[PDB]
This record gives sequence, C-alpha cells and structure tokens, in this order.
Amino acid sequence: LGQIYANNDKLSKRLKKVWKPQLFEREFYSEILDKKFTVTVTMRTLDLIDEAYGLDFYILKTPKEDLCSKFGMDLKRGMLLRLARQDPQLHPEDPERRAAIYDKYKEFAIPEEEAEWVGLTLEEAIEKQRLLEEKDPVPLFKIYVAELIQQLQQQALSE
Amino acid sequence: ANFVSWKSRTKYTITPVKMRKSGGRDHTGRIRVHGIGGGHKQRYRMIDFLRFRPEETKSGPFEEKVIQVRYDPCRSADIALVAGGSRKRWIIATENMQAGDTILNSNHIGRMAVAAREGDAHPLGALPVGTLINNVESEPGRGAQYIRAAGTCGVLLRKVNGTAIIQLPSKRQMQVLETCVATVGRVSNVDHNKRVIGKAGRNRWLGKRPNSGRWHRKGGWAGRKIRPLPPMKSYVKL
RNA sequence: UCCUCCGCAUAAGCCUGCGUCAGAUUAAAACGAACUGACAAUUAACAGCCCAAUAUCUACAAUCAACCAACAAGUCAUUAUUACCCUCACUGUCAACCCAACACAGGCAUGCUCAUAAGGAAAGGUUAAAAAAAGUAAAAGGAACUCGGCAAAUCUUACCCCGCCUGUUUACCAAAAACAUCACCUCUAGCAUCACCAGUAUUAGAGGCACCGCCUGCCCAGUGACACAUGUUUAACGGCCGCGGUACCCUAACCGUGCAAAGGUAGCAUAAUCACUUGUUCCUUAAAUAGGGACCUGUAUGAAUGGCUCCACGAGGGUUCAGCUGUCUCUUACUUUUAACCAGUGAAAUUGACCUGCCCGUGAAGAGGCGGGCAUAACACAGCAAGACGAGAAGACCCUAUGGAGCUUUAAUUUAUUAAUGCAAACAGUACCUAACAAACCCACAGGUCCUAAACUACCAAACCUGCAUUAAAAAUUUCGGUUGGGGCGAC
RNA sequence: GCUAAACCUAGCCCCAAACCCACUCCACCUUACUACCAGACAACCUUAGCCAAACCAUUUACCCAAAUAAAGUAUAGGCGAUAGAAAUUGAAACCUGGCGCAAUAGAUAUAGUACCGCAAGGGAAAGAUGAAAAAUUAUAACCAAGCAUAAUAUAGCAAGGACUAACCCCUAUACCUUCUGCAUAAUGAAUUAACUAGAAAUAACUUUGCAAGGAGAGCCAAAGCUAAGACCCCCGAAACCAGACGAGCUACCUAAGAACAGCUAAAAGAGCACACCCGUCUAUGUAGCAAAAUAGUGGGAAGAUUUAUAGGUAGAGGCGACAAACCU
RNA sequence: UAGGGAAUAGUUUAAAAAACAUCUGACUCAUAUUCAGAAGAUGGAGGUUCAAUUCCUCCUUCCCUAACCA
Ligand SMILES: [K+]
Ligand SMILES: [K+]
Ligand SMILES: [K+]
Ligand SMILES: [K+]
Ligand SMILES: [K+]
Ligand SMILES: [K+]
Ligand SMILES: [K+]
Ligand SMILES: [K+]
Ligand SMILES: [K+]
Ligand SMILES: [K+]
Ligand SMILES: [K+]
Ligand SMILES: [K+]
Ligand SMILES: [K+]
Ligand SMILES: [K+]
Ligand SMILES: [K+]
Ligand SMILES: [K+]
Ligand SMILES: [K+]
Ligand SMILES: [Mg+2]
Ligand SMILES: [Mg+2]
Ligand SMILES: [Mg+2]
Ligand SMILES: [Mg+2]
Ligand SMILES: [Mg+2]
Ligand SMILES: [Mg+2]
Ligand SMILES: [Mg+2]
Ligand SMILES: [Mg+2]
Ligand SMILES: [Mg+2]
Ligand SMILES: [Mg+2]
Ligand SMILES: [Mg+2]
Ligand SMILES: [Mg+2]
Ligand SMILES: [Mg+2]
Ligand SMILES: [Mg+2]
Ligand SMILES: [Mg+2]
Ligand SMILES: [Mg+2]
Ligand SMILES: [Mg+2]
Ligand SMILES: [Mg+2]
Ligand SMILES: [Mg+2]
Ligand SMILES: [Mg+2]
Ligand SMILES: [Mg+2]
Ligand SMILES: [Mg+2]
Ligand SMILES: [Mg+2]
Ligand SMILES: [Mg+2]
Ligand SMILES: [Mg+2]
Ligand SMILES: [Mg+2]
Ligand SMILES: [Mg+2]
Ligand SMILES: [Mg+2]
Ligand SMILES: [Mg+2]
Ligand SMILES: [Mg+2]
Ligand SMILES: [Mg+2]
Ligand SMILES: [Mg+2]
Ligand SMILES: [Mg+2]
Ligand SMILES: [Mg+2]
Ligand SMILES: [Mg+2]
Ligand SMILES: [Mg+2]
Ligand SMILES: [Mg+2]
Ligand SMILES: [Mg+2]
Ligand SMILES: [Mg+2]
Ligand SMILES: [Mg+2]
Ligand SMILES: [Mg+2]
Ligand SMILES: [Mg+2]
Ligand SMILES: [Mg+2]
Ligand SMILES: [Mg+2]
Ligand SMILES: [Mg+2]
Ligand SMILES: [Mg+2]
Ligand SMILES: [Mg+2]
Ligand SMILES: [Mg+2]
Ligand SMILES: [Mg+2]
Ligand SMILES: [Mg+2]
Ligand SMILES: [Mg+2]
Ligand SMILES: [Mg+2]
Ligand SMILES: [Mg+2]
Ligand SMILES: [Mg+2]
Ligand SMILES: [Mg+2]
Ligand SMILES: [Mg+2]
Ligand SMILES: [Mg+2]
Ligand SMILES: [Mg+2]
Ligand SMILES: [Mg+2]
Ligand SMILES: [Mg+2]
Ligand SMILES: [Mg+2]
Ligand SMILES: [Mg+2]
Ligand SMILES: [Mg+2]
Ligand SMILES: [Mg+2]
Ligand SMILES: [Mg+2]
Ligand SMILES: [Mg+2]
Repeated sequence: LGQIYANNDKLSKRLKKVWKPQLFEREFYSEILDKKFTVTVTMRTLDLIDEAYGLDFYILKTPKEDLCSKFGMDLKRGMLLRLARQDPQLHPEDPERRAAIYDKYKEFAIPEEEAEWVGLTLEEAIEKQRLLEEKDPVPLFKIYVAELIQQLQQQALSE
Repeated sequence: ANFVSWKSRTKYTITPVKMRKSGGRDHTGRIRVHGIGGGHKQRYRMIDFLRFRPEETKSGPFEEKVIQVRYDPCRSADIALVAGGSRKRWIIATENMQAGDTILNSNHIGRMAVAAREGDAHPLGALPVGTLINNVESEPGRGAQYIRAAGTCGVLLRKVNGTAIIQLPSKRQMQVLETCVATVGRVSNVDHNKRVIGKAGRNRWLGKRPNSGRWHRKGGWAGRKIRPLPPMKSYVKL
C-alpha cells in the first residue's frame, strides 16, 4: 500500500497504488506428515521451496518472520512434534522408511516440551496454559483428614 | 438491508404462490431498476418449462390432457393446466390449445419426420423443416428459455450433423443439438401486441411507475442504425 | 338563557397529571385547584403473552354470489404416521391525558351516535368617540370602480391563446402554458437461481415526443454513434443561400453568375415568436395601445428538441352579451369586535446623553442642537403620521477580495478506479513435408548411371488471477490577470 | 427606606511520588437491566483536509524511546515555501511542594445532573450567622445602577465664567471609530457590576564580570567573551476534510390493513355532493391562536385516491410524474 | 457611438485567368443556338520597393456585430 507519481514525475499528481502478488493454487506433499496440502502460494514460495530441497526443509528452516503464515507455523509445529516424539504413526507398517525420514531431518529436532509451543499466538498460548492449570478444587474434607492423621502420629511419638 | 427473496419454495406445486414485489430495489435496498412499483397483487403459478418430464416411475413418450387454459398475471402468454397419470402441472398454452385436447410429450427421433400437431413437444430432430416452434431450450434437458412470450414463434430452418438451426423471434439464427425439445405452434394470445393501455392509470395497475421528468438531450446513440443481423449463435461444441 | 364545532369508546402516545385530608403555595384575573405534603387507587371474562416432529396436500376470486359481464387475476382449506393425561400463571386496566417551548383557534387512526340521553359558555364592570375589524340594510343609477368586476351580489352568453384529457410540482411568496400521461418513434439486449425475473424479443431496459385527425419535407459535408472495403445513421447533435438584370412604377414566370451537405418544403403567421409595432383592413365601443376575422417576406415562423386542425376538459391567461350588485357616482344607518373609563394581572422591539420649538442662512453638500431672527409659565389625557435621513435585518442591487460554493465544458492536471484490448506471467501438448521425365547408356521387369539426391521445423494452452502498457468510460483536484472618471464592452 | 451590598470556604490547577485493575443476594446483548430450548454472522485493509507557499497544481514541522553537544551542519526541496539527519558526545535524578485559583476565578461539575435534541450530541445555574439555634425579637451601621424620602416653571450637549441669588446674563456644534474632511441625518453604545486584547529571535544598545582571551567540555574570539535588562494583541466568516448520528418530518418503495353517505348514469383515472384529501382567490393575522394560522370562497372526493401500523434506501449518498423538489 | 470585413472588364467569379454581356464575321429564308474573331479591369489618395491586385496608411460607399447591469 503506497503512492506513486503519475508518469514517474514528482511534479505530477500523487496517486494511490496497491501492488498485489500473483497467487497460485498448488499441491504440496510433506514427507514428515505424509499428507498432501492444497496451498495458495506465490512464485517466490516455489523458488524458496526449490532452494530448500522440499517443503519440509522450507518449513523447518524458515524463521517465523520470513514464513509470514500462521498455517506455515502450524505445519512447523506438526513436523517438529513428530520429530520430537519420533512418532510411529508415520508409515506405521514401514519402520525402516519412517527412520530414514526422521534421519533426513534430524538437525531440526527439538525437545517435545518446546515443540508444543512453536507457532502459537499469545491468545492460543494463554488458552493452552489455562487448560493445563484448570483443575477442580480439592474438597477440604480430604485435606483435613490429612492434617489430623499426620498430627495424631506426631502425638504418639511424644507419648 | 433485510431483503429476502420470495423465491424460497423448493417443491413444485400448482397452487398459486404468494409473491413479493421488489419496487426495482436490489438486496441492498437501493433502487437498481427504475420504473417499477405498486400494481395489483399477484400470485405466482409455477410453470413447468421441461415439457418432457416423465413421471417418477415412468419413462418414454407420454400424453397429457388439457384441463383448463386461463389468464396468467405474471406473463403475457396464457397457461394451460395439463394432467397425465397422477400428475398435474402448469405449461404455456399454444394459440389453439383448449380444454379437452390431448398433447404428446415424446423424446423420440425417428428416421422419418413426424406430422407436427400444434401443442405437441418433440425433439427438433424429429420435426419437419419449416415447422413453427416455441419454448425452445438451448441444450438438451435445460428447459425452455426462448420463444415464451405471447404470440411468439420460431421456425426450424436446417438440420445438419445432428444439430438444428432455428430462427429466433428477433430473426437471429440459433444452432442447437437435434435432441433439444421444442413445442409446435405459436404461443397463445396472438393479439397481445394490439392491446391499448388507454390511460395512465392502467400502467400503474401493471406495476409501472411514471418516467422521470428530467429532460435528456439525445446523443450519438440515437438515430436509426442499420446493422447486419448478428452471426448465428451456436450452443453446440465441436 | 344560549352553544353543540361535538360526544362515548378503542388503538397509539403519555405515566398519577382537578380522588380524600392537610396546607393559602396559585389559574396569564380570582379564596376552585391542574401547585405542595401525606393517604388512597386500576382486581379478568376484554386485551396481550401461543402451537411436537417428518413427509404430504392446497387449478376453479371478491362483489347479498344468485342471474349478468369482466380484468388490474385476487385475504382465509390438508392428509399420513409418530409423540402427547394438564390445566386457568404472568402482564395492560387511573386521569381533565398525546405531537406542537404554553391549560396553543394547529396536528391526530378506527367504531358508534347524525344531533344528541353525551359535551359545553361568545359578555370582569361600564361607556357607546375617532381610526380599525366582522356583519346587516340602502333612494336614483347599475362597472361610470379598477391593472382586472378584486370583493360583494346575482348566478348567465359567446369566443380566443396554451395544454389533449384525470393526474403531478416549488411543505413556508409561483398550481401554471411547467412535469407526467394514453399514443407514436429511436436505441440496447439471445438470457436463468438475490434487482431486471422465478421474466425470455407480442419480452426487458435506456430515451425522445405527447391521445386522436391531416402530416412529419431537404441534408450524413462537420460533430457523435455505429461499421469496416468503400461506408451507414437525423423521430441522433444539428443545418436547410447569395449578387445583378428583365413586363411604366411594386413584383419578376424569366436571364446571367458564384457558393453549398442541403439551400426552409407543406403548413401557419404582427403569433406567448428581437425590434420596426399601437403594421394594414373588417367586426366590436359614443370613443379601444384590448378582443375577434383576414392581409402578411416570419430576411429572427416552420414540421416527434414536432407542424397544422379539431371533440372533451381547466380554481391556467385574454375578450364579451345579459343580469347582478355599496366596486363606483357618494356615502349613510345599526349590531358585534376593538375601542375609551374602573378593577386585577402584566410583555416586546427600542434607548449616547437630552433642559427634545418655527423661519431663513450655513455646514461631510436635506439642522430641535451652528449664524441671524421669531416664538416661549408648568404638567396630563385622546387623535394624527409631515420629520426625528423613525424601528427591524453588519444591502440580497452594484463594485472590490490573488474570499467561497453550485453548475457546464473542445480550462489545466490525472487515470489511482471501472471496462475493453495488447504483452508478460501462469498453464497442456499436437504435428515435423512431395512437382520427376533417359539427350546418351544400362536394365527381362520395375527402374537405374550421367548433368546435384543439399540445407531447413512448424504450429502452439480457453478462462480466472497478478504485473506493465494502450484506448475509453465515469470522475477527481484546481483556476478563471490587471489598468479603467463604477463594472462590463472597446482599448491598453 | 427599599432593592441590594459584603464574606471564605467547597473544591480545583500545576508538579513530585507511585504502575494500573473489582467483588452481598438478584437482573442485564431479546424491546439491556427480561429465571428456563436446535444453533452455527464474526476482528485487521496507506488518514484526509484546513493551512503555508501571499493563487495553486509537486511540496508544507507533528513524542516514538538519553538531557546536552555535534547542528539548524551534511542533506532534501515548484533547489520555492520550507524540511532536516547521523557518526560521535555524554549529565543529573532526596514524593508529601507552590511569588497557583478562591464561587463570572479554579475542573463543565453542587453535575455530565436539570434542561435541550429522534439520535449522535449539546449542556447549565448556585453557597455564605454564631462557641452554642436544646441561644431566632438574631448578626447594628454606612456603599452600584434602579427607585423612595422629594414631579414640574420661558432658553436649548445642560456645563463653564460667575453672582447677594438655583435659574435668568455671557461663552460653548456629546463621545468613540472612520475619513481628504463628521454637530453630522456615517459606526457603536439603556445603565450598573464583574470579566474582556502585545507572546519571541536576529543583531544592536545599556550596565556588571574577566580579558587576548571569555564561558561550569560543545561555542565564539584580529577586544573579545560571559551574564542581565529591554520590542512583536483580541473577537468574527462563507468554507474544506475525517468519523459518527439521522427516513417517528418528508421523497420513493416493501409487508400486511382501513375508509369512501346521498343523487345521476349505471359503463366510467364519469358529473353533482358529505366524510375525507388538497390549498384557487380575498380579507384578517404579521413577537400571530399559528417559526405558514383563521373566516369565507374554492380543486378532488371508486382512484395515478386518501390513510393507521412495522420495515427499506444516508450525505463523494439517498429519493425525485426535474420544482435543482425532499432527506427532523 | 464602438469594432471586424469587403471593393477586379458593363455583369458575376478566379490567382491579371475564364464565363457570358458587348462589338466582327461565318453558317440560316431570317432570328436564336452553334462555329471562328475582337476588344475591353485591379473604389480613391499617399508612401516603401527596380517592380505592389499581391507590404502599409487615411478617406468614401456598403455589409456584419455590439450598444449592457442596478
Ligand atoms: K397476462
Ligand atoms: K400521562
Ligand atoms: K394554530
Ligand atoms: K390547479
Ligand atoms: K456523419
Ligand atoms: K392579433
Ligand atoms: K386586427
Ligand atoms: K387550471
Ligand atoms: K411621523
Ligand atoms: K464617474
Ligand atoms: K486562496
Ligand atoms: K461552569
Ligand atoms: K465605534
Ligand atoms: K449630514
Ligand atoms: K456623514
Ligand atoms: K447607515
Ligand atoms: K423506515
Ligand atoms: Mg409481470
Ligand atoms: Mg416513456
Ligand atoms: Mg420528458
Ligand atoms: Mg381471553
Ligand atoms: Mg379507561
Ligand atoms: Mg393529514
Ligand atoms: Mg349536557
Ligand atoms: Mg366567556
Ligand atoms: Mg373575550
Ligand atoms: Mg371588556
Ligand atoms: Mg342602492
Ligand atoms: Mg372603466
Ligand atoms: Mg356588463
Ligand atoms: Mg377610471
Ligand atoms: Mg369574485
Ligand atoms: Mg393540463
Ligand atoms: Mg410555495
Ligand atoms: Mg405539495
Ligand atoms: Mg400557492
Ligand atoms: Mg409537457
Ligand atoms: Mg400525436
Ligand atoms: Mg424532420
Ligand atoms: Mg424596370
Ligand atoms: Mg414557404
Ligand atoms: Mg416581435
Ligand atoms: Mg377594459
Ligand atoms: Mg428558427
Ligand atoms: Mg423552434
Ligand atoms: Mg432534433
Ligand atoms: Mg377526451
Ligand atoms: Mg376556461
Ligand atoms: Mg386538474
Ligand atoms: Mg389605543
Ligand atoms: Mg388597567
Ligand atoms: Mg441603534
Ligand atoms: Mg437647512
Ligand atoms: Mg400624545
Ligand atoms: Mg438628531
Ligand atoms: Mg432607518
Ligand atoms: Mg454590509
Ligand atoms: Mg481556499
Ligand atoms: Mg492566470
Ligand atoms: Mg478590475
Ligand atoms: Mg468605464
Ligand atoms: Mg476586452
Ligand atoms: Mg495558499
Ligand atoms: Mg481564491
Ligand atoms: Mg546520535
Ligand atoms: Mg465555576
Ligand atoms: Mg444608589
Ligand atoms: Mg443662552
Ligand atoms: Mg467619504
Ligand atoms: Mg465641524
Ligand atoms: Mg450619529
Ligand atoms: Mg460604514
Ligand atoms: Mg516580546
Ligand atoms: Mg482544497
Ligand atoms: Mg466526507
Ligand atoms: Mg417512514
Ligand atoms: Mg404492497
Ligand atoms: Mg359514494
Ligand atoms: Mg371522478
Ligand atoms: Mg367531481
Ligand atoms: Mg410524488
Ligand atoms: Mg426545470
Ligand atoms: Mg431553475
């Protein structure tokens, strides 16, 4: 979103101008996820994927500020979680193939605890934390039965 | 705005349906077409434009009996209630269609051309060249979209390579597949274009609002223009 | 005694807003109270607040609905199976009331009453001047009034212009000849699931003109539009001629010559038509710049931005017969209101200060206020409108401001936007090219040797989207110099 | 002698410091403040313009993360108006204070209430005893305009010179603004009280300090340099742009309603004529009963009629039988 | 009163030419038509230039336009 001078002459009118990228709908295959996705992409995206030698490398290598896509960040978390867990659901009946794929991308592996939070927005992260911390309150009946028993045992020792 | 089209009914019926006027407004509530408003209230009678619609469990050519021919407020041509088997439906009446007549809805194209009776529905391939037709469809099974107005008729000009060339009321030729079904004869109400409105009020009854009083200078668009008939419109894909 | 314009109810609105008691607060006057404090109140049967599912059904108006005849073609209808044992909750209910700053001559839907069974009071008291308002009556005359018969009275004749007609418009200075309109014509469009339209060229939309009747002549050079090979198109924008001579004079059937796309045709004409103009003549009046009929070169009439007739219609504009009348000659009388006086209550514009005369002269050029004269105890009430360049609105006319805004456009600037087209971008593949000839010789043929038998690929992916261009459409932003015996025009 | 006058508090302003943030029960996104039923709509998208350039058309400063300095320098720009860095440099930092207001001030605030507007929105006014009011026959008085006590006596900007004496005599054309020039019959002003309008650099001058140096890093300097003093108003358009709010009036439309006596003709965008709708002509009214009415007289009144209810179209727009109509 | 344009043979046009009219002849019984010949002009005055219808200036005649706002 910007402005231009008509006929590239500053002394002429200043006009609003919007440059839009050329969008293409293409199908991509993920080795780590063993699934095909119909993603709307640009020719730059195709070039970047070629330079990375595949979609999986592109998704794993590209930082968040360069991916500029929530969907891309969700794919990254999916791939990273499978690498962190060494998930057996990838090619369940072909353990050898599953282990070659995971070896190909071993450089990007990270601890599972960290991978679960990759790509999450602050709102999503807050909701995830809230669910982890949401527990029914403990009835005070149980707590008081513990102080009592613990207290009675100490009294017996003094006797 | 909260405009909802009245055209919500999903099941065919011969019961007159309550319809809502637009006033020339679109769904946004702004005037889209000028000169529309008011007029007598009207109910819509659902017209079946697919003359060859066999009953659910039936197939092949079938006949129907004309029960009544009556006025239709929603169109210039008259409409006829026809009954065949256990089904009743509204259709467009032909010039000489009257109660008690029997009409034939066939899909059969034979080596020889049939003797065309007014009001019968046949495939264009089965009709002699020069037959006056009406309620023609562009593609087979699409349903009649052409030559539906009062007194209108087309003529079957040629039949070549499984296709039919017809002349439209505007005189522009129209190529279609020979399996496209048409109705023989002219549409009812041949003297529609001779009617006289007589007074401004009668136009108001028809739902027409007066023209703007703004004077518009005429421009280059105006004045007689003698142009060649447009090239034959073709719906067949080769 | 007199009004009845109403009245009662519902709806909508309003929300305790003339019930009791206690207060002397008050109603544009007044101690009853609509104001204050307290205390009471409207009780559901009227009304509001409703409904198990799925599929399925629903051609045949209304009008006393019967004859009759229609078009603008219409407000009222189910079944099948499954599910279902229960009961009268909740809310509106008052009034002298709402929208109009007000206890406002205004606004305000429906039912019933059709003059009342309901609802109300035009006069605070007096007097009986002017001017003013609303009425009644008027001698003789009867439009002599006046821009005009406005108003009033009576209640009628004929005609003209414009518009066909009913209808529509500047809420608050214009109701019309303006707009619409039946009719006629031009232009665009071959089509479906939100307008157009649940429509399909006897249709739909964009316009012009204005029923009907007789008609609508000539022109496509220019502009526009359309179409492409020239070109087509005026019921598209628009246009539709000179100079000199010839029958005594007017005039020229006629003749010469130039120009143009065509040279205004039919009609009509002193017109609602630049002036000339109160054109000329007949009719109309005692008298007519009015009106009607004609004559008309209108050198600026004129044919769907329509011409010319003609029924019916008009709170349109004009003329007129007869009658009518206080319009007038020329005013008068009476009643009511207002008025004046008494009592109660009690505004507004306005106001430099005023101890606020007349004449002539003077003066920023029209003096109550200056000069020279004259006049002159003080103070109310009622009239009047010559002055206080009277009051009211920082003149709307006019000019000025490097002040605005609306509108138009071949003003400058621009195409971001919309549409079209081109290229790039993106996207699959289908096909790859033939004009000898022996002259001699060979070869059973079929053909060969010599005198060339090379080289050489073409097409090609429709839309959508994005980028860059081009042309349109529809718009945007901004401006519209100065001088000037006011400005403009001319000139500079 | 009345009307009045007088008052010192309520609180408020600017800083500092400190991060900030509520709760009974019940009700509240449907017509909010409404106990209790089948749904599934969902947020982001360059500010513009006034204005300055003495028009205007490119252009015209707007905290963006450290005071100072580098520096108004490099640089940008109808190279005009004006805009304007960085490298580098590098300080201090103890809330409980006031040469701030004191009822026309200070917050609009006693209150976002009353009141105004359909809505968004606009938006006030004012209080005053004393230790005790369980001391109320208390706390004296004197002061604006306006009046009253107490109308007025030839003549005149109202006074001045005077005079034994108010007047009589003589002299004298209010004020401000605006203009060549105003008693002007040119502007403003009833009067009282309160409120209500000159903001700063560049240099220079004056008076101190130190002095070829001055200055509490930067800067200037061929008597300079440092510090100080001292000069630059108020109210007013028609407009322009952005974002909201409006069709309870009115224009047109949508859904479903309602009204239209009698007579003629009996066919009617037909005639006469009520209700009803409109508003031709005249008078009245003109701060009115009324910010468009009243009386009479008129046009229409089965239709392109009139009308109640709910809904729709919104300002670069809507709507329009084009009157540049109408859109509170 | 202000402003623009125009003036060519007797007539009407052209950029010093044509057309007719005029005069001469031939053809005809004669006239016209026709054919062959002939003549004739740059409104006025002043000036530049070797040379001016063709560069300027004033006047006359005529045409067209404007002559307004309260
Ligand atoms: K019909
Ligand atoms: K109320
Ligand atoms: K009123
Ligand atoms: K009228
Ligand atoms: K043309
Ligand atoms: K005449
Ligand atoms: K005459
Ligand atoms: K009329
Ligand atoms: K007077
Ligand atoms: K003068
Ligand atoms: K300006
Ligand atoms: K205040
Ligand atoms: K003044
Ligand atoms: K004067
Ligand atoms: K003066
Ligand atoms: K004045
Ligand atoms: K509405
Ligand atoms: Mg229809
Ligand atoms: Mg029309
Ligand atoms: Mg029109
Ligand atoms: Mg009930
Ligand atoms: Mg009641
Ligand atoms: Mg009304
Ligand atoms: Mg009574
Ligand atoms: Mg009374
Ligand atoms: Mg009275
Ligand atoms: Mg009285
Ligand atoms: Mg008399
Ligand atoms: Mg007279
Ligand atoms: Mg008479
Ligand atoms: Mg007279
Ligand atoms: Mg009259
Ligand atoms: Mg008319
Ligand atoms: Mg008006
Ligand atoms: Mg009106
Ligand atoms: Mg009027
Ligand atoms: Mg008209
Ligand atoms: Mg006609
Ligand atoms: Mg014509
Ligand atoms: Mg002669
Ligand atoms: Mg003629
Ligand atoms: Mg004339
Ligand atoms: Mg007369
Ligand atoms: Mg003309
Ligand atoms: Mg004309
Ligand atoms: Mg025309
Ligand atoms: Mg008629
Ligand atoms: Mg008339
Ligand atoms: Mg009428
Ligand atoms: Mg009086
Ligand atoms: Mg009195
Ligand atoms: Mg004054
Ligand atoms: Mg004088
Ligand atoms: Mg008096
Ligand atoms: Mg005076
Ligand atoms: Mg005056
Ligand atoms: Mg003025
Ligand atoms: Mg401006
Ligand atoms: Mg200029
Ligand atoms: Mg000037
Ligand atoms: Mg002048
Ligand atoms: Mg000029
Ligand atoms: Mg400027
Ligand atoms: Mg300007
Ligand atoms: Mg820095
Ligand atoms: Mg205050
Ligand atoms: Mg005093
Ligand atoms: Mg004196
Ligand atoms: Mg002057
Ligand atoms: Mg003087
Ligand atoms: Mg004065
Ligand atoms: Mg002045
Ligand atoms: Mg200063
Ligand atoms: Mg601007
Ligand atoms: Mg805006
Ligand atoms: Mg409404
Ligand atoms: Mg409707
Ligand atoms: Mg009736
Ligand atoms: Mg009628
Ligand atoms: Mg009538
Ligand atoms: Mg209307
Ligand atoms: Mg107009
Ligand atoms: Mg106008």
